[PDB]
Amino acid sequence: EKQAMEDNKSDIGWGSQIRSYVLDDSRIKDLRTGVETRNTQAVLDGSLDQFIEASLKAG
Amino acid sequence: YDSADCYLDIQAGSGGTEAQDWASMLERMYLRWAESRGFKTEIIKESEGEVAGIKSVTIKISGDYAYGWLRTETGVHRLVRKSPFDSGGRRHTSFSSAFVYPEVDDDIDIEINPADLRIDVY
RNA sequence: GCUCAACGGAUAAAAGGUACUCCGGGGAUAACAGGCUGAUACCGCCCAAGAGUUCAUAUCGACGGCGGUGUUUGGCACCUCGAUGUCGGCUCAUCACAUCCUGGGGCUGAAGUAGGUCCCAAGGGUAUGGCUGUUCGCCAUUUAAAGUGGUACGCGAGCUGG
RNA sequence: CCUCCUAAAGAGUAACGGAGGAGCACGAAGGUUGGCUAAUCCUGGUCGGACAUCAGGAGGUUAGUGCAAUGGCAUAAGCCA
RNA sequence: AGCCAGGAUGUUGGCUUAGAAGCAGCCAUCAUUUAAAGAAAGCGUAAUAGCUCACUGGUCGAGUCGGCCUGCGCGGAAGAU
RNA sequence: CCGACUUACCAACCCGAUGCAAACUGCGAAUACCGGAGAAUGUUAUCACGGGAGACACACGGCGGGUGCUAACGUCCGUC
RNA sequence: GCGGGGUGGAGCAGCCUGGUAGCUCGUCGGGCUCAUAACCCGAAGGUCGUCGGUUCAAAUCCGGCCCCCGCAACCA
RNA sequence: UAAGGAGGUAUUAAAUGUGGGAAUUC
RNA sequence: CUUACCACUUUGUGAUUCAUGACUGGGGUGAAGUCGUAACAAGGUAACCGUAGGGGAACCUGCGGUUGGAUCACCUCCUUA
RNA sequence: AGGGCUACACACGUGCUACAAUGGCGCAUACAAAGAGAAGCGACCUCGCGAGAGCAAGCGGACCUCAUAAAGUGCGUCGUAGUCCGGAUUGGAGUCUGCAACUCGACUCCAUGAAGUCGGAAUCGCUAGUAAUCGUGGAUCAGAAUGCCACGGUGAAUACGU
RNA sequence: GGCCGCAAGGUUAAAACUCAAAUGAAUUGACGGGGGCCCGCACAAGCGGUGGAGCAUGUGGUUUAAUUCGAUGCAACGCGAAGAACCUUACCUGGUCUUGACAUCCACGGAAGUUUUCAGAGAUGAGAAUGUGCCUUCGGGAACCGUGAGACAGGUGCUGCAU
RNA sequence: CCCGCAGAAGAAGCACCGGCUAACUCCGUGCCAGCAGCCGCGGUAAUACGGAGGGUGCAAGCGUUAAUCGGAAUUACUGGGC
Ligand SMILES: [K+]
Ligand SMILES: [K+]
Ligand SMILES: [K+]
Ligand SMILES: [K+]
Ligand SMILES: [K+]
Ligand SMILES: [K+]
Ligand SMILES: [K+]
Ligand SMILES: [K+]
Ligand SMILES: [K+]
Ligand SMILES: [K+]
Ligand SMILES: [K+]
Ligand SMILES: [K+]
Ligand SMILES: [K+]
Ligand SMILES: [K+]
Ligand SMILES: [K+]
Ligand SMILES: [K+]
Ligand SMILES: [K+]
Ligand SMILES: [K+]
Ligand SMILES: [K+]
Ligand SMILES: [K+]
Ligand SMILES: [K+]
Ligand SMILES: [K+]
Ligand SMILES: [K+]
Ligand SMILES: [K+]
Ligand SMILES: [K+]
Ligand SMILES: [K+]
Ligand SMILES: [K+]
Ligand SMILES: [K+]
Ligand SMILES: [K+]
Ligand SMILES: [K+]
Ligand SMILES: [Mg+2]
Ligand SMILES: [Mg+2]
Ligand SMILES: [Mg+2]
Ligand SMILES: [Mg+2]
Ligand SMILES: [Mg+2]
Ligand SMILES: [Mg+2]
Ligand SMILES: [Mg+2]
Ligand SMILES: [Mg+2]
Ligand SMILES: [Mg+2]
Ligand SMILES: [Mg+2]
Ligand SMILES: [Mg+2]
Ligand SMILES: [Mg+2]
Ligand SMILES: [Mg+2]
Ligand SMILES: [Mg+2]
Ligand SMILES: [Mg+2]
Ligand SMILES: [Mg+2]
Ligand SMILES: [Mg+2]
Ligand SMILES: [Mg+2]
Ligand SMILES: [Mg+2]
Ligand SMILES: [Mg+2]
Ligand SMILES: [Mg+2]
Ligand SMILES: [Mg+2]
Ligand SMILES: [Mg+2]
Ligand SMILES: [Mg+2]
Ligand SMILES: [Mg+2]
Ligand SMILES: [Mg+2]
Ligand SMILES: [Mg+2]
Ligand SMILES: [Mg+2]
Ligand SMILES: [Mg+2]
Ligand SMILES: [Mg+2]
Ligand SMILES: [Mg+2]
Ligand SMILES: [Mg+2]
Ligand SMILES: [Mg+2]
Ligand SMILES: [Mg+2]
Ligand SMILES: [Mg+2]
Ligand SMILES: [Mg+2]
Ligand SMILES: [Mg+2]
Ligand SMILES: [Mg+2]
Ligand SMILES: [Mg+2]
Ligand SMILES: [Mg+2]
Ligand SMILES: [Mg+2]
Ligand SMILES: [Mg+2]
Ligand SMILES: [Mg+2]
Ligand SMILES: [Mg+2]
Ligand SMILES: [Mg+2]
Ligand SMILES: [Mg+2]
Ligand SMILES: [Mg+2]
Ligand SMILES: [Mg+2]
Ligand SMILES: [Mg+2]
Ligand SMILES: [Mg+2]
Ligand SMILES: [Mg+2]
Ligand SMILES: [Mg+2]
Ligand SMILES: [Mg+2]
Ligand SMILES: [Mg+2]
Ligand SMILES: [Mg+2]
Ligand SMILES: [Mg+2]
Ligand SMILES: [Mg+2]
Ligand SMILES: [Mg+2]
Ligand SMILES: [Mg+2]
Ligand SMILES: [Mg+2]
Ligand SMILES: [Mg+2]
Ligand SMILES: [Mg+2]
Ligand SMILES: [Mg+2]
Repeated sequence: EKQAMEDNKSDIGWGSQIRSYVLDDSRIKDLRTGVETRNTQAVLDGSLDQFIEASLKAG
Repeated sequence: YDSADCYLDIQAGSGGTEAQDWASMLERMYLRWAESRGFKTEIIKESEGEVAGIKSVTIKISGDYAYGWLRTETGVHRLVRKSPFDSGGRRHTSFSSAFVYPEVDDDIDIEINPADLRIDVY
């Protein structure tokens, strides 16, 4: 079971992103839900509730 | 298993040293979010990058529906910023992976039912 | 003046091998088989928490309890050490029933087919091969079925000798 | 070698039975005379506290015996001179 | 004992449940109609239903009930010439 | 610094009630053992000294026990 | 059956002979460096497997229990 | 001043640096 | 009818080629990993070539060879013109 | 409007003040430069231990005010101690500005009296009126400098050499 | 694979796959634990410090409702700030407004004002007195207050890697 | 093959536009989606992706793929080098 999960885990590299934190453009965007924010500092400080609630509501 | 406690594993990826620094940033972010939610966190294991950041970290999160709240963060997080580890200050892209899995209950040991065994002596 | 402590102290002074072996003895004493026993082993039964959608008892049955057999591994050391040859195979068997098939029945969570489980029943029947010295076992392919046992774990003054 | 049980109210009594110790110590830890009495707890009290020393109370040998256990020990066998 | 009647009401007591009506439970478990009729003892229904039954009346007309002590028996109880 | 409440709860000493013990005893027999006296009975049955031994593998049964499985025609004691 | 062990995060001492925990790495803080390592200067961290006993006092002595090691396990 | 010969000089230490860089050009 | 030749067909033993095979050798590749730092400067022991030995690895060492290696300043003393 | 920007296990940079006797304290007494001033500088005098208060000159200033420079010098004391060194912290009582000093102002008085006895590895500035040390003024500014900018006093050591 | 060798190996000699380069000489720089010559508180020669203490101040980190935002090798860290109790302030909590705190335009009213009252923490809302002027073809108009629209205002919001 | 009839009536698409290579802008997009013969393009101001407008080249065809030669003097006999 664990090995199947390890093979299921996408590699940590280009094209496997589900959340993009671009600090130059000052934009953070979740690829799955489309939720986008400009307060990168707050998100890095822990304001993940927007993304998490969006993902849960999407289900 | 949404109600159960969870484990969060953060691993650096393609960025290298920048990826490890980004992994440390993600660790700080998730710890702060857990504090905000009131969950309790502990560091089971950690491997720090030699130059900076962390190569990997395993954190235990305990709370009400902790796995339910954290399970959607599993995946790879892409970071784009002028790498502080590039002499030219170029805009590089680094990747870090967060994986969340529930805390499995310990299995009850089951004694072998003797009616399930055949014994031969010879 | 002795840890002569193996402490009524063999000598001041001493370890091993023998499957190359040998003698005198012992069934006073072990290995096989018999005997006593039955912890263990195998087979039953008692109570009934529970499993079984409901429902303890169709089928199972926890926590505990009571027996039977001799039937494994044992315990003992009664017989045999002026000798009771031993694993498996082969040939030939004979008995028990705790019945594998065929026969008869009860209940079924038995529509039929096909089963499950218990009771009665021992007349007859109850594989050939691959591997291994094998017993056992696994495997291949059959069969109505490929029973479980006792018989010095039947049988070397019948054979074999891996 | 010593102590207890097994050992069946005299002695003794076995097992590869159940439990422990000894192979010393002391010129005082011996003799005698005189004297004295414990553990433990409670209350109060500088440092001082769970536990030092001091005072009182309760208690009555539950202490102690140079070292195991048993039997003894207040007339003390215990403690001091 | 049989045997004949009966064997009601609020009310399916509510909840939790998928449904729960006496009869999965949880959970209260009362009063009313009275001769008596359980918020049910069992069977039974997916649930009801249904079948009983406890209770009680009426005909028949002498025993009937189930514990205690005790004697003797029965099952449990299968082996190899 | 004080401290306040409450308890899924757990509880020393003490008090009341109930058991247990080879290595527990504020109790305690029957027997057995030692000693004294007396009768009857017994071929002195008693003791001492000397001559000659044998035997020191026991078995089962009863009772009291250790061990074992409150197994063994088991094993080890005591006694007949 | 007979021997050993179990101590900062790791590997080893300290036990014997009771009074006291050490070494090396590792960790943490400050330096050096553009930065990391190396290097330098400082710190911290084990109530000693687990219970029990013995002792005025136990890492130490004794006894269980747990884990780990060795050996032995024969004639048969 | 030029040429030739000889002798002395001297650092022990110093590993590493991921992955997104040309408008200035008729 | 018979003999000769001979097609199909049969047997044995080789060759070659294709596919396949537990396992195994190296090769190439990679927007990050781990161990070093071998070369490029005299790359911090010049490098490289043939050969041999050794070593986690780049490599090291010996023997011979090549230049497709950097530097060659400065002080003192002596002699001659 | 109220709160935060002032938080506080901790790490670093830059500063001030010290650890004393080449000094602390008390008394007395010399020598500057530069600058600010009208919702300003504010004399004097009086009151207050003091910060300050009341009254009130002068000055848009080489005129008046801020505004005695301090180190120094003379005398006395302290006599080497955590001190008559240090002045953190804290308690009480006040002043001023300002609507308003709780969070969170400065200053004064009385009490208090911490660390600190010259600082590891390491590291900084300076070549002459410089370093070191001693005072003074300014902007910002209602109030709020150890910071900044500027001004004077005293006033060194050393540079062989690459 | 062949041939040669005792071996080490020699010799002969491919392919698949992969890349868009690999390479030679020279040029300008940059670099060297290459050379030479100079210089600088770079050493050397000194003097006084910092790192230890207390306090001040900035930072980081942490904390917080917020601890506003920036600077962050030398060349950030008593830096923007030549001076945060309120204001500042850009932050937070709460209370409030929506052509609007700050402008222009249009329409419509009202001199400007001044004084009050009440309620509210204040913003503000409601009310009451008091002036009603100045240019002025009694057309007025506009210094100034409101009200109603909508073009607009407004942002110390992001990008110093567009300037 | 010729004559007559009717009405513009029945008849235009494909590729491409960064350079090579004729033809450029807006919007969407944001190292994604995608493009790509080579060089390359896309990571939030794309003449290179996709749509649109405009344009260029061909045309009842236009592109892509496959194949040969050419360019390739890149096997050089013509006609190369060490
Ligand atoms: K002996
Ligand atoms: K021997
Ligand atoms: K032999
Ligand atoms: K039995
Ligand atoms: K038997
Ligand atoms: K024999
Ligand atoms: K049958
Ligand atoms: K049947
Ligand atoms: K039969
Ligand atoms: K076998
Ligand atoms: K048989
Ligand atoms: K036999
Ligand atoms: K025979
Ligand atoms: K006894
Ligand atoms: K005495
Ligand atoms: K005699
Ligand atoms: K006996
Ligand atoms: K080399
Ligand atoms: K070289
Ligand atoms: K190795
Ligand atoms: K300062
Ligand atoms: K204040
Ligand atoms: K003092
Ligand atoms: K210092
Ligand atoms: K001021
Ligand atoms: K050779
Ligand atoms: K400092
Ligand atoms: K600029
Ligand atoms: K866009
Ligand atoms: K030619
Ligand atoms: Mg003896
Ligand atoms: Mg013999
Ligand atoms: Mg015998
Ligand atoms: Mg036997
Ligand atoms: Mg037997
Ligand atoms: Mg015997
Ligand atoms: Mg016999
Ligand atoms: Mg004979
Ligand atoms: Mg039968
Ligand atoms: Mg028969
Ligand atoms: Mg017949
Ligand atoms: Mg077989
Ligand atoms: Mg065979
Ligand atoms: Mg048998
Ligand atoms: Mg047999
Ligand atoms: Mg046999
Ligand atoms: Mg025979
Ligand atoms: Mg043989
Ligand atoms: Mg006795
Ligand atoms: Mg007796
Ligand atoms: Mg005897
Ligand atoms: Mg005896
Ligand atoms: Mg005495
Ligand atoms: Mg006396
Ligand atoms: Mg019977
Ligand atoms: Mg004897
Ligand atoms: Mg004997
Ligand atoms: Mg005997
Ligand atoms: Mg017996
Ligand atoms: Mg016997
Ligand atoms: Mg100790
Ligand atoms: Mg490395
Ligand atoms: Mg690089
Ligand atoms: Mg190198
Ligand atoms: Mg080299
Ligand atoms: Mg070597
Ligand atoms: Mg040559
Ligand atoms: Mg070459
Ligand atoms: Mg405000
Ligand atoms: Mg601040
Ligand atoms: Mg001023
Ligand atoms: Mg001193
Ligand atoms: Mg003082
Ligand atoms: Mg001190
Ligand atoms: Mg100079
Ligand atoms: Mg000064
Ligand atoms: Mg070859
Ligand atoms: Mg110097
Ligand atoms: Mg300091
Ligand atoms: Mg800040
Ligand atoms: Mg900004
Ligand atoms: Mg400064
Ligand atoms: Mg404020
Ligand atoms: Mg608000
Ligand atoms: Mg810039
Ligand atoms: Mg063109
Ligand atoms: Mg295209
Ligand atoms: Mg762009
Ligand atoms: Mg665009
Ligand atoms: Mg396009
Ligand atoms: Mg083609
Ligand atoms: Mg050609
Ligand atoms: Mg050529």
